[PDB]
Amino acid sequence: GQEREAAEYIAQARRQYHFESNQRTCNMTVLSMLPTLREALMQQLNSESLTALLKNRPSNKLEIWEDLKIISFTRSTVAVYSTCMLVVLLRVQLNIIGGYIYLDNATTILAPPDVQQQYLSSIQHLLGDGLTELITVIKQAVQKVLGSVSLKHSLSLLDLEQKLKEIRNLVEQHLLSHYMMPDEETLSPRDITTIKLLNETRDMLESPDFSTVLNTCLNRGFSRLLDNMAEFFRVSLPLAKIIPIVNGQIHSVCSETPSHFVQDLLTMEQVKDFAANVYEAFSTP
Amino acid sequence: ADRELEELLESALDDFD
Repeated sequence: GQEREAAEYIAQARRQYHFESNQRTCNMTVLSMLPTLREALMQQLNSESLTALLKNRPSNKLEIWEDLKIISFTRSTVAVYSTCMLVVLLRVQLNIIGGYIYLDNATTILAPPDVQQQYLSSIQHLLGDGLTELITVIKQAVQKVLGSVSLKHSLSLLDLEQKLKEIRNLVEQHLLSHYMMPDEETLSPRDITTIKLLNETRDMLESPDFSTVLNTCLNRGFSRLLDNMAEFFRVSLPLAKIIPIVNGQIHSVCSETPSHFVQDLLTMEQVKDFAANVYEAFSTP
Repeated sequence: ADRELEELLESALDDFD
């Protein structure tokens, strides 16, 4: 009757206030971490140093340019992957822990402040060892796709999309969850609970629903990479002219600013639906 | 001794601007 309907209404309403609050937190955490992701990519894929050498009358000028060919494409390709992973991994973690935090409002507390801290600190991996492994793999893939391609080779916008698809296919069949968490290995009483949480996160990253939502974001991130570059094709350009167009994409793919790619992921209703389902699974007794 | 390449590389170096 109406009593049951009121009961389900209040439960949903309660779940929804905490979920929404938790999305606001997650949105903040994503945007505060972006400059660190951006800094790590620039340091590990430093185009601007190679450029500096070229603007300084060097020998092996073509070795530097071939290096730039790889670094530029690698950096923009990795910028898209890591940004999408950043957003979706934080949605997972914050709604997994949010779920537990929601339930502890009912003797034994499952997720106290120290478990929350040690669990959330696992984001480390994506910005750390995971990112470097990701760079190594994308760099190899770019090296296979663009290695034998001349700097004079003129590429149309369609050719460039096709190179990007080839890079993607080498990467995504080399899952992507290996880059977001450290491997599980073959204790302290709240380290037990932390291990249970990291395992549940790993399982989630291997779920079809998670893989679906990450694929959506990736698709939209690479279309955007291409839309951004379309403005420079007004026709085909020499690959050497494409390098600096591609090289500069990191600044927009990893911008905190509104209307940029990260904010479109944060306001993308498909990722919210996925996050809401995570929170619900982990907040129900 | 590749003029066309040297032109191409000089002008593309300005495109990082």
